[PDB]
Amino acid sequence: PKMKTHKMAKRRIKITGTGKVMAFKSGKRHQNTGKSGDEIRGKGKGFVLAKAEWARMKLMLPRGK
Amino acid sequence: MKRTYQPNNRKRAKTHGFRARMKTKSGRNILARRRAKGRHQLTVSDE
Amino acid sequence: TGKKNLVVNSVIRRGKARADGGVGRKTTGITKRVQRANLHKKAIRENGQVKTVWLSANAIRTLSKGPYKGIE
Amino acid sequence: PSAGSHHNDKLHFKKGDTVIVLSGKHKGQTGKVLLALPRDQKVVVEGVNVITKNVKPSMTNPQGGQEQRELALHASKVALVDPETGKATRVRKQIVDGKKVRVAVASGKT
RNA sequence: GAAUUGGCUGUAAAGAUGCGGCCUACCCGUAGCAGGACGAAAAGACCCCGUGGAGCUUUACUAUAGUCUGGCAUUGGGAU
RNA sequence: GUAGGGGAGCGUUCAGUCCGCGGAGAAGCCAUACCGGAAGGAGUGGUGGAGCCGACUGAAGUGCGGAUGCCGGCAUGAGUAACGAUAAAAGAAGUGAGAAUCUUCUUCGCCGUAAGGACAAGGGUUCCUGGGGAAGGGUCGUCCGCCCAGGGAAAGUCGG
RNA sequence: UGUUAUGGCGUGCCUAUUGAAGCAUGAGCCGGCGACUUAGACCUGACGUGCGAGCUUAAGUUGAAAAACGGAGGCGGAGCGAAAGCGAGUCCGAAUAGGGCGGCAUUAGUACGUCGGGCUAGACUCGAAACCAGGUGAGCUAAGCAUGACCAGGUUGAAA
RNA sequence: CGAGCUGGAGAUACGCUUUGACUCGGGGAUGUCCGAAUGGGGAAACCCACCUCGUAAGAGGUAUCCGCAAGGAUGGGAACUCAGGGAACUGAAACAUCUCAGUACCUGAAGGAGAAGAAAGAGAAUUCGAUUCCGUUAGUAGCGGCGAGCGAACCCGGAUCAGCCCAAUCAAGCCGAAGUGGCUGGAAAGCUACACCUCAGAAGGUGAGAGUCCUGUAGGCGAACGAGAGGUCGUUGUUCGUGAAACGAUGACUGAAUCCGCGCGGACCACCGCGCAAGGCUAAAUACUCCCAGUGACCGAUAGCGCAUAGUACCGUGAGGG
Ligand SMILES: [Mg+2]
Ligand SMILES: [Mg+2]
Ligand SMILES: [Mg+2]
Ligand SMILES: [Mg+2]
Ligand SMILES: [Mg+2]
Ligand SMILES: [Mg+2]
Ligand SMILES: [Mg+2]
Ligand SMILES: [Mg+2]
Ligand SMILES: [Mg+2]
Ligand SMILES: [Mg+2]
Ligand SMILES: [Mg+2]
Ligand SMILES: [Mg+2]
Ligand SMILES: [Mg+2]
Ligand SMILES: [Mg+2]
Ligand SMILES: [Mg+2]
Ligand SMILES: [Mg+2]
Ligand SMILES: [Mg+2]
Ligand SMILES: [Mg+2]
Ligand SMILES: [Mg+2]
Ligand SMILES: [Mg+2]
Ligand SMILES: [Mg+2]
Ligand SMILES: [Mg+2]
Ligand SMILES: [Mg+2]
Ligand SMILES: [Mg+2]
Ligand SMILES: [Mg+2]
Ligand SMILES: [Mg+2]
Ligand SMILES: [Mg+2]
Ligand SMILES: [Mg+2]
Ligand SMILES: [Mg+2]
Ligand SMILES: [Mg+2]
Ligand SMILES: [Mg+2]
Ligand SMILES: [Mg+2]
Ligand SMILES: [Mg+2]
Ligand SMILES: [Mg+2]
Ligand SMILES: [Mg+2]
Ligand SMILES: [Mg+2]
Ligand SMILES: [Mg+2]
Ligand SMILES: [Mg+2]
Ligand SMILES: [Mg+2]
Ligand SMILES: [Mg+2]
Ligand SMILES: [Mg+2]
Ligand SMILES: [Mg+2]
Ligand SMILES: [Mg+2]
Ligand SMILES: [Mg+2]
Ligand SMILES: [Mg+2]
Ligand SMILES: [Mg+2]
Ligand SMILES: [Mg+2]
Repeated sequence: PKMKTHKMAKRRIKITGTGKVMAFKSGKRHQNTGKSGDEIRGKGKGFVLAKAEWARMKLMLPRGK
Repeated sequence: MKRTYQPNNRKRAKTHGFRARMKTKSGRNILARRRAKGRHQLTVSDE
Repeated sequence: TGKKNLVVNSVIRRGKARADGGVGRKTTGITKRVQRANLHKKAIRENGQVKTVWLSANAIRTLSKGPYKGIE
Repeated sequence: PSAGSHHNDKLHFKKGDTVIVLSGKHKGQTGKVLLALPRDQKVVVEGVNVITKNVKPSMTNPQGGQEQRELALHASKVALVDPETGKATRVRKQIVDGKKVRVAVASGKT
């Protein structure tokens, strides 16, 4: 059986050139009028997971994409 | 005391009999299934 | 059973709460999904000599126009 | 798993033929084929010979009584002989007449 | 479990023939008793636990046989 | 030094190859004070009666004390409980390898709307004769509803 | 070596546990059966081997007491972005300041094998109570229908 | 074929066979009764009839459905095939859509295969050209309480190739090379001394291990008989869960054009491309394995099938277990 790709992880995770794993910062959908404008700015973004969380994601998409 | 099995020739024949078994698809299915198992006793009328 | 063509067969049938919303509500949830069956009707006409038989509705129209091999 | 199976139920010699005993205790003694059973591959030769016992039975006769009779042998300790050589000899199938098949050696024939 | 299987007092997972001290006791059995061997039997049935089960209940959720109901078909004509 | 990680090995079948044994006797089994750091390994002797050791390499249904584990054999309890209605037995005689139990005689005792007699349902040769005695009989049997053989069942009117 | 007398010393094994000789679990005994495996042309490491900026075939074809062909495909070769697209750059942005990346002060992969582990499958072995499908049962028992059978003897003494 | 035979059974007797037995191969004749059962009945294997011929003995006929007739059908078959019907446990660490899964099971029809098939197609090159099957694309594109999880196709490489008609050599068998002497031993194949055949050293049997003792192997021969439309509602199919939902598919209602016409290309329109529905058959590659043959780093008596044979004994009213 070919190991399947974890379709949830498709739109939320990114493989990197070196071989680290990325995602988008969170809290941006109704936690808005908070705000602060620098939070709202800092959140829409993107960023690298701390580390412990790497193996799993890697196993989520074997193809990298 | 009176026990479950109370022998009756006509009962047994009319109930587990070859004609009986042949009267229905499920009984036909027994017949075939048994034949297949290679039973000496296909059916009660074989006794 | 139908005149021309067998008929009867079916078809499950479903139904859905939170029915609609702004063309998109949140979405349509479906609480049902079971299993039903569909049918037709009956009347008496002929062929080769004297029969009676069942007739579809589409059959009664199709035959009221003209005989698609059997008669009235 | 019968004895003849290995030898295709076939006898390499006929009844009445003379035979030399190839193997065993009776090496080389010679005799007439008194009985030959193909399927079992067993053959009687007036040379083997044992002492059998008739036990109780009042037939033959109330008392016991012992007896001297030959005990059959396995085909593979038997051979056709060759009048010239006089010894253990193989066999070739050649022809005669008038539709008869016959048996030769390295110098026919028996 | 295997046994070459005493009593007191103590100690030990807190109820000891088997651990400590002290005491008692020659070896084997027969008929008898039921204090102990937490004696036997049933992986406690009370109780808790398991995002176990099943029967049952309802104005718990969901569907549904059945059933009431509008429209379409069988299904046509006329008169006001 | 527990869970756990790591390292080097022992033994088992099968397989390839090499060595090579074996009726002046293989594997297996049995005894043993010898050998190796351990799994383990040899020496000799007894058994057995036809196959097999060592070495390197390969592949596993590959190593047991547990699972109230599974199949099987044999222990303990023990010469213990029990021998299935408290209606009951005694003597003679016979038989027989052997008798409290079988056969005969004489009595005794127990049922007698039954523990007697006749059908049905069911059973299937259990009936009769002659023989038998391993097991079955809760003892014993010379006997039997057991084992062997041979016979036996007859319908126009009973039942279908 | 066997066997013994006497002295010293000594709380069965396993499991489960904070803690077992425990009066906590399992177990009569011995013999056998008895539990971490297989698969994919999956994923990811360690070891080894062959090629090496390259490496490799699958189905199949032919041959077959062997193997050879077969380049379709797959892996490296460039990243960055939501994507278009841009490209040793790219993305956010109007440019800056930044993230990812290339260079870097260097870095080799690929196919196979053995192994460690992951995934999916019964996935270490044994064990439920249950759930569903199709069938077998009213010779027991609960009742119905048709058709027959049976109730010593004694007492009491209603209407008319 | 050519001397034995008279089944496993090995047991006494009777006997058969070179006028060719026994066994092997190939056709016929006979073939009680039951079972689709089919004269009628019936508790399978038993009871009762009727008709034609016949001297009687006996023989033949007497079911239902399609057809004028001839002739066809019914029943059975482990798996494999298609079709009508269609679970739940379980996974989602609870559950309802979802998943298990169109799996299990039930029914049907049929064959040695079956299905499918001759583009109102796939598709994006104005490319390909019946279907099925393998590899691959590819866990990609997509699906999804966007959770668990489900999951194509095109291209490319293979296996096998096919498209036509209608409505106005194997199955019995035969021939078949070559060794002797001494020794150990109960027994020779082993030892030993010389010796031979090999298109034949595959294998089994022979008192222990045999190329050269037997059956065989390589090789050759071999038979009379034998064999080769659209729509709307309700739904669903493929990755297709109402999603923007195309397309096919029918249950209900309704219902157009026929060549300047018709159907598709993922709402929908134009344009540009591919296509000729409503009429049928089709071998080959593929599946399976009751049966047969060969093989095995498969098992050798708790193993291997449940059986060194038995679906028996035994258990159960029975299904069934064993
Ligand atoms: Mg003592
Ligand atoms: Mg205290
Ligand atoms: Mg003490
Ligand atoms: Mg002590
Ligand atoms: Mg007492
Ligand atoms: Mg408990
Ligand atoms: Mg309704
Ligand atoms: Mg240490
Ligand atoms: Mg070896
Ligand atoms: Mg061996
Ligand atoms: Mg044990
Ligand atoms: Mg117990
Ligand atoms: Mg036991
Ligand atoms: Mg006593
Ligand atoms: Mg006692
Ligand atoms: Mg006593
Ligand atoms: Mg007593
Ligand atoms: Mg008594
Ligand atoms: Mg008494
Ligand atoms: Mg006397
Ligand atoms: Mg008595
Ligand atoms: Mg007398
Ligand atoms: Mg009586
Ligand atoms: Mg009778
Ligand atoms: Mg006795
Ligand atoms: Mg006597
Ligand atoms: Mg008698
Ligand atoms: Mg009379
Ligand atoms: Mg505790
Ligand atoms: Mg602990
Ligand atoms: Mg204790
Ligand atoms: Mg204990
Ligand atoms: Mg406990
Ligand atoms: Mg116990
Ligand atoms: Mg490497
Ligand atoms: Mg690897
Ligand atoms: Mg595992
Ligand atoms: Mg012959
Ligand atoms: Mg009939
Ligand atoms: Mg369906
Ligand atoms: Mg459930
Ligand atoms: Mg769940
Ligand atoms: Mg059929
Ligand atoms: Mg629709
Ligand atoms: Mg659907
Ligand atoms: Mg459509
Ligand atoms: Mg054995």
